[PDB]
Amino acid sequence: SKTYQDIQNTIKKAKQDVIEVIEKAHNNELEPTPGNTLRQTFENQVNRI
Amino acid sequence: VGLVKNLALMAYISVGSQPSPILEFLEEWSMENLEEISPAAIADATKIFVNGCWVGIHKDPEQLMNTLRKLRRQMDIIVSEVSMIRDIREREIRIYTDAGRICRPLLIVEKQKLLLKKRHIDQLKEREYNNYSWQDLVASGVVEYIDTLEEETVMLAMTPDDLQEKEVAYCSTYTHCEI
Amino acid sequence: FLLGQSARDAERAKDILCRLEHTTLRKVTANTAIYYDPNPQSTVVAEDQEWVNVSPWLLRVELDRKHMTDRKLTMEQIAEKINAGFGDDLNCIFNDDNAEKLVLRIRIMNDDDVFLRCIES
Amino acid sequence: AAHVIAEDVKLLQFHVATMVDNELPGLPRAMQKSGRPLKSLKQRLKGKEG
Amino acid sequence: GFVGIRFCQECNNMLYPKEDKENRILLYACRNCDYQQEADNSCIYVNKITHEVDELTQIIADVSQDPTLPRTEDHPCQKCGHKEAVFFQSHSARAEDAMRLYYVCTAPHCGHRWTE
Amino acid sequence: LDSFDEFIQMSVQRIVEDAPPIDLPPRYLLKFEQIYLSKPTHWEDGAPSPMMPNEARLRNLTYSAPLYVDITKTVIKEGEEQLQTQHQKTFIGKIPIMLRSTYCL
Amino acid sequence: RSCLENSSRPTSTIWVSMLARIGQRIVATLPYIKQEVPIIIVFRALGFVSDRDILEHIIYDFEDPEMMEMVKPSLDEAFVIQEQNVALNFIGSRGAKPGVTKEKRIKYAKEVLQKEMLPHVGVSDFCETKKAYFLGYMVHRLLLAALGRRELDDRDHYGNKRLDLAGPLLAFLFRGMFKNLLKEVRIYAQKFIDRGKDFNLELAIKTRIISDGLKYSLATGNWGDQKKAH
Amino acid sequence: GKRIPFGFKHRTLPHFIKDDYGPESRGFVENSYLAGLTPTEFFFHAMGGR
Ligand SMILES: [Zn+2]
Ligand SMILES: [Zn+2]
Repeated sequence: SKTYQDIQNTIKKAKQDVIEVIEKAHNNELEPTPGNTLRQTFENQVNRI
Repeated sequence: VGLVKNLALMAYISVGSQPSPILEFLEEWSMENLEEISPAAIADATKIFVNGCWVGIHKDPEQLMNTLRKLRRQMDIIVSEVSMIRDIREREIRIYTDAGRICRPLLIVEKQKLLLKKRHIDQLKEREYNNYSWQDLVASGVVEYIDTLEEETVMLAMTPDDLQEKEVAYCSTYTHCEI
Repeated sequence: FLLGQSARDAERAKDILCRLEHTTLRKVTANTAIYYDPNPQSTVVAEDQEWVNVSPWLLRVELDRKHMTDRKLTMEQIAEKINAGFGDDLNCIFNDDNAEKLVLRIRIMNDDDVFLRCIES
Repeated sequence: AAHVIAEDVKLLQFHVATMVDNELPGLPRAMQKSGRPLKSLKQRLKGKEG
Repeated sequence: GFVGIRFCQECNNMLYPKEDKENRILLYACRNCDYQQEADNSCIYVNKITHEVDELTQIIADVSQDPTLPRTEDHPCQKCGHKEAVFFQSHSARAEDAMRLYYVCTAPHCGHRWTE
Repeated sequence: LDSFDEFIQMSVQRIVEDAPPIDLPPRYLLKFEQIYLSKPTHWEDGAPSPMMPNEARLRNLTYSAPLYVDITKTVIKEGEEQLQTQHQKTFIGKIPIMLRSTYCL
Repeated sequence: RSCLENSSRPTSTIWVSMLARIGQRIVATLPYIKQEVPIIIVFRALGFVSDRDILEHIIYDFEDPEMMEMVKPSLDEAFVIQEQNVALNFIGSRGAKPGVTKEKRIKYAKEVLQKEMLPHVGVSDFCETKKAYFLGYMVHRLLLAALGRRELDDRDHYGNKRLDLAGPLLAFLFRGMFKNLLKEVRIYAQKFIDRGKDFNLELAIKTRIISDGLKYSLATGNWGDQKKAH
Repeated sequence: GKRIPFGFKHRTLPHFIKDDYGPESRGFVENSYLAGLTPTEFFFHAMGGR
């Protein structure tokens, strides 16, 4: 029940991190990684988060 | 594995009906028939497709989809199995009446409310004591048989309260709700 | 595996990468517009370049820049491969590497209409 | 009849060859008049379970 | 730019480009007919290797009545000034590398679309 | 059950009302129409009696029902003399019935 | 896969494909034709001699030159066929049984363009103006998938699948079993009018065609006849 | 190897909205087996487990 709180906070920070990656890509600021398209650098940042 | 499957509990496989009262209705709305059309008038007009047959052109597809849907929700010309799909992005209305299309019933949601109100629950609790049944819920225009090619343009809520309440918005344009 | 000093710096390893990957014209080209400009000084277009260099049909080919640099190519080598691949049956009239648009011009010289399409594919 | 002999041997060939190979490419398989093709000598030892 | 098919006037067939080898001009003659009409584009075939497409040309305005398509109120229209707008990504195959959004005004008789 | 009932009620009267009339020397017409079906019966040294599915299951019978159609023969020839010697209810075959359908006992 | 409604004719599939690569030629793989025929030949066989008129069936907006230059390559291809009649001779020259006279070949290529390809749009005497629209729609939808303006269809989507329950499963049998007994009452009218006697049908109706074909396929599970059960 | 794919048109189920790349809309199950899985992620967990 403290662990539950620690987990819910980690998960909410993560859902929040992927929202900003989505904003960045929606406004064209997610610059592609050199070796990948845009939809692959996006999906990589998301799967990393 | 994966090739042999099973129906879900409330799946209904549609048994098939004749497309002739639809063809006859659509004719006497404002359709325009395919053989008396100038090929220059298909550009800005949605193409109507009954059972795979491109029979017609229509200049206003927000009145057909709302009339066709009112007319299934009463069980009168369109039987309840028929499915009208409106693709917005390409201008196409497809109507299927044929058989073998698997479908399932969904509650209907008008603005953000359901149509299933406490009357129906009470009348339905007193079934088998008189004679109120599922066919009155379908005929009264409360549930609907939506199927898989038409399910791609519903905006479906999973539980009714909790997805049709008021927060930061997820969609606020739900059109169906799951039982 | 890179050999000498190329193995350390990413800059001198990058031109190896350019000297090995397959670049055709399609990767650097942007727009191919054949034209029947009869009088080569007439140039149905705004280009004052031919008028310094001097068949009635051409291939104005406008190249790309961020694709031409990321492989580091100049128009001299494209112009040279462009006549070495087809010999002296053609006469490319390249732009300069100061202008903003990267235009080539081909002309045949020596069923004639489709031929610039046949060699541009 | 010096013309029917040709058909007689064509059908003899079909029978003697589908005795030792029932699967031919582009040739009617010899079936039994129950409707099932035969098990030639090549099939008795062809694949798994030969 | 482009070239269109320009059709014959007699047989309504497709006119080919043909260079006039005497007066030094570009014509369009037919195959079935003997119809020569005089060109004006002096451009025959064009080819976009970049395949540069603008999506705002493909957006129909009828998308705004799509129940299944997200709605914002933070980008207002520019012609009318409505608050509601739908938005979607290119929604196209051959999307090169872009997750760019497109907006449509959710107000009838407007259908103004824009990109930010 | 709905699929079978729709086969029995429409699709059989559709398969048989659209098969073309056969002819063949003078030649005839021989037209099929209007099919009917009965309930599963057994001896239809015996007497026709309804088979109950459990009796059909225990004697290894086949719970089926027999089909009848009404065929009008028109054989027509010289002298313009045709007769529609129509054969009512002509046996066609036996059609097996799905249990607890609209046509099961 | 075009099909009408449980007709004694089965399903019959067109293919309006486009070649890989001049480049970009559209062909058509009609049924009962062994080779493939470029499409403008079909639109002329259906009877549209002009070139603008084929194109108004294919391209609804003549204002985007994007789709115009995609069908030029196939529009140049068949400039050698211009009237309807040489057009039928092109398709009619390809059948499974190509007719030895020309007129046999045009009677073929007129019969396959009215009953074999695209029946669901109609198999009547005059339906070419709506088989033309539905063909031009198939070409148009191919050109949208090639211009990349529309996503390709997924074979796994359940909207693209129908289930055959115990109804159509059996009406597929009862058509073949009802054609076999009209082949039996045929031979039995035959062996009997040729004696010049008169023929009776009570003995011509072989009852063991239905009663046993059904009972056979429902017993083994093989959905066919017993003579072709493998 | 990818996230749950867009099986309907531009969305993974009909509950979500077109073009939703978020974590819940593409398969990220965020419950545990002790709390149980939400209905959509029961389905995505089954697509994965297949
Ligand atoms: Zn002409
Ligand atoms: Zn607006």
